Amino acid sequence: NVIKPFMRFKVHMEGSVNGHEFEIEGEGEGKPYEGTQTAKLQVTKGGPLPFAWDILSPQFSKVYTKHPADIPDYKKLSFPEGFKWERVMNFEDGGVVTVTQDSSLQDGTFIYHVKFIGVNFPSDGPVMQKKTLGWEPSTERLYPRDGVLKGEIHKALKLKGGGHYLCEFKSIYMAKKPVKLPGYYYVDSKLDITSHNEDYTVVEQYERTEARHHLFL
Amino acid sequence: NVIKPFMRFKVHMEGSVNGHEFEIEGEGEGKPYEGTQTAKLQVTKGGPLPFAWDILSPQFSKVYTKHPADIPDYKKLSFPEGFKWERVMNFEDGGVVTVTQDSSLQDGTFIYHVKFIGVNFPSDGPVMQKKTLGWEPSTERLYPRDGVLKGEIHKALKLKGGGHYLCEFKSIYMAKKPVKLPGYYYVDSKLDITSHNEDYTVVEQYERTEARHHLFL
Amino acid sequence: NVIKPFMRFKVHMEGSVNGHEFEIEGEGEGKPYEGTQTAKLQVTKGGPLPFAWDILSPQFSKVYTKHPADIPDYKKLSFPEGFKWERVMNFEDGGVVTVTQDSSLQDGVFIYHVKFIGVNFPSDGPVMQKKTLGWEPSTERLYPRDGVLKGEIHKALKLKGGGHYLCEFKSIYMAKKPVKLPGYYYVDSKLDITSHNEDYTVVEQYERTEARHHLFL
Amino acid sequence: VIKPFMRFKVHMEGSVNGHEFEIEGEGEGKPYEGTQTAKLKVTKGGPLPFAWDILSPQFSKVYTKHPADIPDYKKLSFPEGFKWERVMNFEDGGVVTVTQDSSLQDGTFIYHVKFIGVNFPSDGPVMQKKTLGWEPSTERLYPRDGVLKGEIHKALKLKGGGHYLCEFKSIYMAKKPVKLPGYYYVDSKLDITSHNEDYTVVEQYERTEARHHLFL
Repeated sequence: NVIKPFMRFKVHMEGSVNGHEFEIEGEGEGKPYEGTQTAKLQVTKGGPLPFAWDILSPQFSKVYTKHPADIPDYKKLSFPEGFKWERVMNFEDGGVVTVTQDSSLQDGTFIYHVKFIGVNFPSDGPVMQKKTLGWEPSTERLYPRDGVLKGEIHKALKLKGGGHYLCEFKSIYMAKKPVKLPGYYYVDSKLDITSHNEDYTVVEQYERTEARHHLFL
Repeated sequence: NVIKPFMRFKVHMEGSVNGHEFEIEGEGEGKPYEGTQTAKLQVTKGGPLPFAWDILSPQFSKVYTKHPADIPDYKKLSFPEGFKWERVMNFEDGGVVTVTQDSSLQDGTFIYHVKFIGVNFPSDGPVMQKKTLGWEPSTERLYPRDGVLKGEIHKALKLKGGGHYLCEFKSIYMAKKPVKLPGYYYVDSKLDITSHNEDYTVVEQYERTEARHHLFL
Repeated sequence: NVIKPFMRFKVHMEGSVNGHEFEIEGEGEGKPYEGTQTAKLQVTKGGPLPFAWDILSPQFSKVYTKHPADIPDYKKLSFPEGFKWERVMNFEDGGVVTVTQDSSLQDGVFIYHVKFIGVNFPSDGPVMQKKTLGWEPSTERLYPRDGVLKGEIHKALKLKGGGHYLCEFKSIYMAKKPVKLPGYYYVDSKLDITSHNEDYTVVEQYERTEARHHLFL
Repeated sequence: VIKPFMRFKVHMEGSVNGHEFEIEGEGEGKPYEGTQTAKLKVTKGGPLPFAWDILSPQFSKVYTKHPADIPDYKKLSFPEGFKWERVMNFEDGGVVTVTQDSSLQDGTFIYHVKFIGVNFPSDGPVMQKKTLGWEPSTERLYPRDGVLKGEIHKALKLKGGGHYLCEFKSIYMAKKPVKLPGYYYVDSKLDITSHNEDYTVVEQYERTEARHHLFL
């Protein structure tokens, strides 16, 4: 309206982990108002990836998040111009990533451009040894700051022997024009790898994602 | 069974913020299995406090948290012996607190000993200028690690002229005897300052707390 | 042997700060063994830059660092194959940067390729308001870890008026073939902007750089 | 104040991983030559179940050698004195805050220290006592918020070889207005000169000097 009850997107990423460059191409679709989507992703360059696909999986779409009527939907309101998002990921073993992303809309399909640099992963750690088994579901804490929208999450990857490998997300969401800002609130997400080929050069994903107030408010 | 539907506690804190020492005495009570409680705190030494009361309020009782029967209640199970808890608080402007606490059971009443060293608060910041107006409610991500329980929270204090002052909590919970650990889960909390005297040398608090799975699990 | 008493280098940077992309091209030269070098940089895309040049200056060459005989010069020994380096920069106001870099030798001229994503700079901060006036000289603490060379530095940019805007550097240096690693030691650096055009689309740099043991060793 | 040789006395109350302890000690040195020694006894909660090295830098930067062109903020603060505070961030999650009062009583420095260290892995170098002293270090200092601050990238040496890393952040606060320095460095080297078997008695020596950057 311009955001419709079902939209597709196209995604191009250029990325690096521990000096190893790579490029990924993909597409996706889902229900902006219900907060459900999928994506199919292809490692078009730099593959097969010598590290855990899981660290990339959350870089591939928060326009698709269900909102109640009283929490302004900053991300949907940014369109048709759209928004950019940027991120820091801090892993507990020193691994650090920054991400920068541009989200725009062309003939009613979203266009995603991602760049990703990851550094300081230990060579014997769960990322470069490929010991991660998916993300736990997560809860983001968001609020307005500095005229834009910010949010953070304590996330966790599951580990082969058991246990968790932890990572802190800090995100910034920046509309390409003035749009109404919401207050302090939460977004729940559960991202799954629904299927993949042997070496993870083709990967399909599913995310559920919904905004809400704190349950005691 | 040892933890009864209604339980009282007493609390003793010795603390320091920015070189300035203080003591606080208090008491409280509520319902361990419903996850509600209240408490009255009185500043016995080093009052009136030259910093925001808000940074101390969450150091005054997680034995009182509603658990569903499928989430092992580590803290309740630790009694009669009980548990210790420790914490890091990282404020966005450099302020850092560590906290160490002892929780025991004495004649049917909980005994709390707290010690608290906070450092690096800017002199013109919201803590030392007492510009804070209570915490948002909050959600803690917890998980087992290193034979004990740990949890983190992205918290925030409301700011006079509007805005938020952010603070990350990391907590560690240590039973004094072997007790069953839980898995990956959350805890919702809302702490309110229900009243206070003019210079915050006496303050009443109320907290609601509940353990649960992620909403999409 | 392959590293001569005087060498030139060429550098290509693709960067982004707070969603805003740019390219920079340049060439330099110095004396690898004396630890002195200059460079001239030109912004070829996304100019004039909407942020402080100073955050870019240290991404434009530690092969040019003086080394006593008793400290293995890992960077020099990596050649002719060369080495990659990577970096986290953590600014005190929440600005974060990751950098990834490739360093190779082509016809007796060093070739540098650099990518740079900076996120989460406050809109009114020293960086986006261009209020920085060069770096203090600095001392890096280095050591072998995980089969590569790592080093960290507490740096600071000078501010208009007085004062400092602080920045932690963490760096990883990865030789492209097996080379002898040094032990615990330091590197002193002083980087200067020797000249610049009106809008920092053309800028020249000088760095003096020396390795040494701690003065009391 | 400050005389060419002064004594100090120190009382520490600390906690690591929920285990409390008290320590008592005395020390002496040459405040203008930046050398000093100390002798510490664990008076309570010993033998300590964690590595002594995390405690050793909490036992005196008045004894640091200053060139004449860098204001000696800490010396100037007397007889009133200063306080100092610290955060220690260990690469494996261990965190400490430290708070300290330094005052001059009857020609002798009196030190009160409090220390809460938390979040050390049970299987890590601190709680398994696998450390072997600090590397020498270089601290970066500047004025900020009307006081003096400095930071350091420090490292404990490890049994099987290697390093256990720790960032220090210190705040030094004079009890009266005194002249602030600008941007400079402090080198230090702290040694454990002797200790009894289970570290209930320990002797340290530290050499410390302020300076500009070597290229300045």
